[PDB]
Amino acid sequence: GHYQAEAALLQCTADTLADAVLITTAHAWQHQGKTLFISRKTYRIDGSGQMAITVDVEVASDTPHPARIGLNCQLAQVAERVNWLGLGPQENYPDRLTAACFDRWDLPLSDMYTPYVFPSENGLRCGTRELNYGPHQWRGDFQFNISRYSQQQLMETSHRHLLHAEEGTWLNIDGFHMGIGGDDSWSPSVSAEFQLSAGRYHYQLVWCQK
Amino acid sequence: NGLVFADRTPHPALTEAKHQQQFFQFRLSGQTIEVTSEYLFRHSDNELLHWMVALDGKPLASGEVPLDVAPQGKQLIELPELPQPESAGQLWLTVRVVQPNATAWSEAGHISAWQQWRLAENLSVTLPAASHAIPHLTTSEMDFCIELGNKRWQFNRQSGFLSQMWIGDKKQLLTPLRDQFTRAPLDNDIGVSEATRIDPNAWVERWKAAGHYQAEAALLQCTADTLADAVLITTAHAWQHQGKTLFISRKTYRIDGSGQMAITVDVEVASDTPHPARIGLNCQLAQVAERVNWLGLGPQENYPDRLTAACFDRWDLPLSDMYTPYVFPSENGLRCGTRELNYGPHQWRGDFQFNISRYSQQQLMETSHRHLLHAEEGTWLNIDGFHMGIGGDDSWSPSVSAEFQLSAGRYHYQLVWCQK
Ligand code: NA
Ligand code: NA
Ligand code: NA
Repeated sequence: GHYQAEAALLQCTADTLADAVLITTAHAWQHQGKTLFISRKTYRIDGSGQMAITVDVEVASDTPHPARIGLNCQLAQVAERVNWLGLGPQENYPDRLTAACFDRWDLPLSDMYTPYVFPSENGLRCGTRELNYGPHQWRGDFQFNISRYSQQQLMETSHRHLLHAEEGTWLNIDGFHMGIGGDDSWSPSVSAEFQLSAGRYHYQLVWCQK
Repeated sequence: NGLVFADRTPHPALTEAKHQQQFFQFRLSGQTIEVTSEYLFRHSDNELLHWMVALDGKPLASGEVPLDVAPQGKQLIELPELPQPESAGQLWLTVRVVQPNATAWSEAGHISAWQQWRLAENLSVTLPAASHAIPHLTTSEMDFCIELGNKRWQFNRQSGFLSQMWIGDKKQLLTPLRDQFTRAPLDNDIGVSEATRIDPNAWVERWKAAGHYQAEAALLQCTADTLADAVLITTAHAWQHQGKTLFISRKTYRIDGSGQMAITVDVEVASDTPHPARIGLNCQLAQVAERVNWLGLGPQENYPDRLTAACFDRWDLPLSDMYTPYVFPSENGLRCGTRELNYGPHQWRGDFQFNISRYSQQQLMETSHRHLLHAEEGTWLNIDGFHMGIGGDDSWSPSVSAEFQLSAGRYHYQLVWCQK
């Protein structure tokens, strides 16, 4: 039920602090009575404009290990360049990143999409500490991909030429992302060390305007 | 260098050896347990399999099946339909091979083999009924204090640490709750290094040279905030040696109306400092209690690279059984994969490793022989989010495998401290 599980709100509170507003949330993703995931978050918005997002996820030990643990959203902005401090310049995944180098990379948005003839998840960059897109900056220690194509359109479309740019920009920021595998392509080939099997996961992000 | 002490009392390592050298191998597929014999000549004619399913330590179902396996052969055992759990949590299957009859070498009832698997887990979604009580923050120049009934929490604003806790008029701490990144070095940490002939490559010497044992905590931040139903303390410390920042620890402490203190810890480890022996907290508790009760791996001492023999269950031992009397004293008695710990009035919950004893890490590292150790006032508690492997491939060069070194750079753990 991973693709169809719906978020159920458990808690959503706000507190005013000395120099910040704290939003605390908790969600459960359920499928036919079974709780697959729990997400607990705090968002701390301080007097300097920065929003600190803290995320703690629980994954049911008996559910198949998830493909990723992260956030996504469709940004209204369509910008020309993507600038990041992380691994690159090319697409890299946790079990395929040795060739990537850590540095300051700046590419046109189109290079952040890999035109695989059969469309899929693509264009991830790992080990990223800073991401810049238009007025937005995200900081932390994350994997990201960024394109005009939603994960939904990608999984519903069977040929790259049938893809259409969506309004704005789809951003996927992952704390964790499963390996891609490839020892073969007819049986699961992602190695145990690259499967998201730890049960509890923590990542944190700072979102601000630069 | 023995698996047993000179008087033939076992070291903890002996049980790891016993488990790994088992003559029966197990796989689980759905309801089916597959048992494989590693005997070459004998049939399993003195063996029965005991199985037990427990929910976070509470027995749900159990049974017996006689083993009937040819040498190098296999046997399939179909578990019956299990009654579904009544509450949230993780179901665990434990199997044990038992010898019903005495032999020339063993007593009737001898356990020769065991194995555990996680079964269904049902995650807790139902929020606890919101307590009516609200804690109160008392702010002064030197302290943040939180009160709730007979309970009081004191945070020193000069140091940044929980320096004291009161239940009634009784102090609960002899030493402030502080981060700890070192251990009393094991024989494997030391190797052939000596005061008169330093081995710069040994773990203990890298830790010493980097200033791990002499690092001083510098307070970066200490703030307090009142929420609707809780008090929130935020701290940040930098551990430094000779102007070099080794570790940074950022914490929040959330105390609510139920008197539960939620501690969140986030640690940065400088990439060019030798990987630390542990990432945890420690304090000297005022209480000395008779029993230690925990839900986690046990019953014996187990470390991250030596815990395959340990089983997840509910364990209850006298305090003295939580100290391993190695003739050369070192870090000892750790239990890993622990979700709940109980000692006197205290309970800690989370996902941690711990040791608990009357000896500080400082005394263990300064004392060369076990008979020279003295019980200190109260009880020393080390609770680790992370602990380095112990190694042992040899004892004269670094031998902790890369996957058991604390090299991730950033670490997160979380604990809830409450009164039982
Ligand atoms: Na597709
Ligand atoms: Na038998
Ligand atoms: Na010692």
